[PDB]
Amino acid sequence: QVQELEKKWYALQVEPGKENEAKENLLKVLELEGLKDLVDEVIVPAEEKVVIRAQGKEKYRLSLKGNARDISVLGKKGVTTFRIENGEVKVVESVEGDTCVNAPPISKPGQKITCKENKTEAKIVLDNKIFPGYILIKAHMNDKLLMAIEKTPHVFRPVMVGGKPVPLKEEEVQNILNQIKR
Repeated sequence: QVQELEKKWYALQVEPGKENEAKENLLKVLELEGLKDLVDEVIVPAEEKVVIRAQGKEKYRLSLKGNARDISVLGKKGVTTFRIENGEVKVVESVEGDTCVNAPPISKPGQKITCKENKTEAKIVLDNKIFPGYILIKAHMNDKLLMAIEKTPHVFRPVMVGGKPVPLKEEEVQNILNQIKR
């Protein structure tokens, strides 16, 4: 037991609706500012979902986590079937000429698979209904990290008392994470 220095959880107030962007911006800020060693985790307390569209129209909005589901939609030319399983999305089959059948599986918010020939698509998004305007970080808090957080594009500070970021116990994080699962 050496790097015993524990990182704690902190809640970051961020632009509502831009929580994923806030996370990706913070990740890049940490890289630039040389702060990655201080942070073990950055999580958006929101459920990951798969949005399936066909000809620019939403057909399904499903939980990314689940047993293993196939979904077929009618497109411009025919059927695209998408598979959602082990937290990934890929195409089983589509119309002739659709290269999306060989697209690597996607799993992170923002990613998408586009079947250009059939005009269907699967996109991974976050459902920020329960805890909008927040990301969570597990970190060693200090002055440089605090300041870097406040200068990250879609981030507006940690929850603080007297300028001191308020740590959340493991239990409370698990709790809110259990509310974005249930």
